[PDB]
Amino acid sequence: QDLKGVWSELSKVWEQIDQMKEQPWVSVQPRKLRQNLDALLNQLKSFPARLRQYASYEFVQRLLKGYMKINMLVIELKSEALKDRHWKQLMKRLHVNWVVSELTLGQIWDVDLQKNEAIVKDVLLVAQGEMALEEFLKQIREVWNTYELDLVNYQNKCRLIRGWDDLFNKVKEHINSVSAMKLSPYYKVFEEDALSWEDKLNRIMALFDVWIDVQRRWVYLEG
Amino acid sequence: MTRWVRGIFEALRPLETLPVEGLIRIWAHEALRLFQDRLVEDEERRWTDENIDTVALKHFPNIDREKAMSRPILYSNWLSKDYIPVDQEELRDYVKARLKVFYEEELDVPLVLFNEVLDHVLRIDRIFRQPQGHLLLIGVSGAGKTTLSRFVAWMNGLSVYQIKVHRKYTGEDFDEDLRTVLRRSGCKNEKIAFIMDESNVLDSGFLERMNTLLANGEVPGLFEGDEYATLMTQCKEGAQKEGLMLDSHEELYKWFTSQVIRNLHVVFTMNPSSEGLKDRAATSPALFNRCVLNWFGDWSTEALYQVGKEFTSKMDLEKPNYIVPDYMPVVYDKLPQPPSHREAIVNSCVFVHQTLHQANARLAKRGGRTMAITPRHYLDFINHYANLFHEKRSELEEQQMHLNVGLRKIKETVDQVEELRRDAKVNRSTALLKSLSAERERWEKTSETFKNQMSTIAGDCLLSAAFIAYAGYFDQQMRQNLFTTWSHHLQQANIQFRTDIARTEYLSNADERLRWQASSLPADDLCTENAIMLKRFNRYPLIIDPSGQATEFIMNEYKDRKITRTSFLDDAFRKNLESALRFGNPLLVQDVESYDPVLNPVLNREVRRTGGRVLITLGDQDIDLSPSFVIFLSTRDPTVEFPPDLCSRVTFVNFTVTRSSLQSQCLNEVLKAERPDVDEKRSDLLKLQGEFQLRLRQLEKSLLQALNEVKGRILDDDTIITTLENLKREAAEVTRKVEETDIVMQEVETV
Ligand SMILES: Nc1ncnc2c1ncn2[C@@H]1O[C@H](COP(=O)(O)OP(=O)(O)O)[C@@H](O)[C@H]1O
Repeated sequence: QDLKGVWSELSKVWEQIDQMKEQPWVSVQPRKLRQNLDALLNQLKSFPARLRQYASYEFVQRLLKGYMKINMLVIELKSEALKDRHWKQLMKRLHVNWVVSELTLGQIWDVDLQKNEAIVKDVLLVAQGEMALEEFLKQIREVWNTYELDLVNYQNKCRLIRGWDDLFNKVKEHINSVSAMKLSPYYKVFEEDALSWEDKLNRIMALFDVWIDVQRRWVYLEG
Repeated sequence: MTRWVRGIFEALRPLETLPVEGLIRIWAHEALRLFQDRLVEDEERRWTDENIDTVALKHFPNIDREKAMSRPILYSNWLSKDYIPVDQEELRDYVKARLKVFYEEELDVPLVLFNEVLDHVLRIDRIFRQPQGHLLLIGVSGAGKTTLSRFVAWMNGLSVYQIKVHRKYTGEDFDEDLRTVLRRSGCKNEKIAFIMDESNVLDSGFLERMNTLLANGEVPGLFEGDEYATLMTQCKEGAQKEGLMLDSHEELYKWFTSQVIRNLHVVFTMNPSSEGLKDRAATSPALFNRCVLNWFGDWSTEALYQVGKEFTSKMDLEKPNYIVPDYMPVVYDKLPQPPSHREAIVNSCVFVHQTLHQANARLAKRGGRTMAITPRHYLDFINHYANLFHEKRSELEEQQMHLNVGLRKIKETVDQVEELRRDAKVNRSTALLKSLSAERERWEKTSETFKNQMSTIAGDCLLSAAFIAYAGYFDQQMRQNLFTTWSHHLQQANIQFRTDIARTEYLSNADERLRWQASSLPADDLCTENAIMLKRFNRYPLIIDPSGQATEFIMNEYKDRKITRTSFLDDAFRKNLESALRFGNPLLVQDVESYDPVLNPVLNREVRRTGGRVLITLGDQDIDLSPSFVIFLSTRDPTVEFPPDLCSRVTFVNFTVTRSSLQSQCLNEVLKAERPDVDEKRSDLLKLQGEFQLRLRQLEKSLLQALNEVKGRILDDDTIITTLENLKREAAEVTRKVEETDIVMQEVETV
């Protein structure tokens, strides 16, 4: 009958949804997921109105609509922000015990992301701040490890250093930024490396501030 | 004319069938968006509105003018598509829905969508929905320039990005910021709505680079060296993303440039100033050539009245016994007749705003120094009104509850003493009953007075808030004149308020005044009002004073909270701000003339509240704002000018002595030093506004505390009646003061 047909269609839709949800979170592409779920919604709309009036079809349709609404949550979650510590905070606050290697879209979808939108957004903002500071530190290492002194000849006698203004400006901006980074609640992570780089910056600043005077005096007295 | 042509063409492209009335309607709308949009005052706007219809009827006879040129001319593509005309009300409903959604994501602060905002949103959208749609907004501070810009940018997918300026802002930081915004806009192909205020425009170095960026679509010299090589590295990836594989450097550079034009819109939010506008025309023609400009200055009367209605919804303002007065003093023409209590109050608020514009214009005509008045002043005033109404209503409500509990306790005690009588002592008990009954009728009279205060509370709070938020820059005489003007306007409204209200006492208590007097603060009426404002404010106060008493006064007031002193000239100012935000200690600031734009997020109260955290954006860093943080701005030279953007973010506290402040000071000194008795009578008249009632309330609380222990021991001589006859004698004294207030007031006036 019509009830048997709608039950069979519902079983097919549930099987398709379960097969999609077996994809692990690592390999779930948000764009392809959205496209395939839109295809599922189009397939659901292709049912006749008599089959559409059934309550179970409405429940599955509204579940897919909620998946549409939380798709942007999924997009923000699948990025370089969560890493593993933010995932740990999410599991701690949501009181769910998952496995990172075995994490799949089904486990996350079971937990109501729409209900927990505020928690997810807070975790995402914390991760945004953490990744911003991490990339700032990465820029620090990449700019100080590859930086070279501007060596220049001095009448075939020695090889002196120029470019004092640029180096000193970089050091001052760097030390001010590192000192200001002590603010904000995000400062609690990677504090030891921050203080180590503080010490490195202070050391280079003092050494080169002495060096400029030494070089100027040496050039004058040599002349 | 060419923009007119292009707009007509774009509006006609998606349509296939269109009557002539629709064509002339599109024509009129496009002309309004090109010609009437840039006009300044209302006369030119009316001239354009009438003459466009005149031209349309003169060149197009035999057409119906109602459909061809309808008064609410308005076009959009939000509802349905194809740029079809939209009705005002359906558009208002849609923008309300989108604003509520926005409230969910960003900028939870309420906004009121009146007709002016409804027009500006569509104008901003129309300019944004166009390649190379650089735009310039001109309007008084707080008119809703940046707010509407960010709203439309969010609604269109434009990711708003505004640079932040501070002192010692070198051109290299600016160049890096442009590098970042161009990399985000072109290489990564995200649309950006680039926004700024006038504060970062004042430096002329940035205007050259912006001129090149606006005209050419790309600034040469910003990208060079290894930065240019990196730019090419992600430019190739961006070309790969769009499937536009190219290898030659210059073709990819042109592709990046084209991506910049198609995906970058610059918004200039700037304060109307004829001389400054001429200067920026001189130094940058692209601001008028490439950047279409929008005018919207002070809110119209209808906008102010709508804001007043929306922001006074939680407030009660419902008097069923409100008698409508004949010849209502009205400033809003569409006021419902007869108006209700809330309508009358909002009309009075709009009247206060307009009459202070009138007073400012009159003072400017006199040749004095004036400060720009902004709708942010109106918002601050309505916030003071709401807060004061809520606080006073609460205080009266707990006072009435205390009175009711005391009356119930008195009834219980009377019943207990009657039961004891059921069992010289009898005479003492009868006297106790007589005294208890007498004080019971006295508390019924106190309830009557409480109801009268509840009647007058609305007017009292309105006057108090209007004084605190609006006045403060003017001298004592102008403050008194404005207060009298408001009082006469409200008495013309038959609104209930005290005819002899004292502003100093209705807004503070005895303990705070004595605490102020303990600190360095002379006993002057102007000084008391200024300290009143310093106690209660929403926008952080700005202090002007020549002798410096205010600085030491607010040091002594906040010494316990480790207040610190730092000026703009000192280079440690930014670090002191960091420390103040981290810890929460107050920070007085001097030398406000050399203003540092770093305080703008602090003054604007740009707080980001998410996940149990409150964040404030100083620089490119987010800082946890301490809940108990407060900042005071001070100066020393009265004859200074402030940019109106600053004037719209701080409340002015003026300590400069004038021909009226010193006159009052000398008169009070003579009264206290030559006619003392008149001085204590004037003090009694002034302190009758609750302080005597406050002492009565405290002593009645003590009496209730003593009477709570009533079992045998209270009858040591069957007469604990000493406390209640004491209460009776101060009650008789204050009552005699109440009946004889007019005679003493007249005598003080004569002296
Ligand atoms: N239509 C409105 N209704 C209610 N409040 C508004 C409206 N428009 C603006 N506001 C308020 O006024 C302020 C506008 O400031 P803004 O115009 O952004 O300053 P600036 O123009 O200097 O950038 C905002 O804080 C907002 O809360």
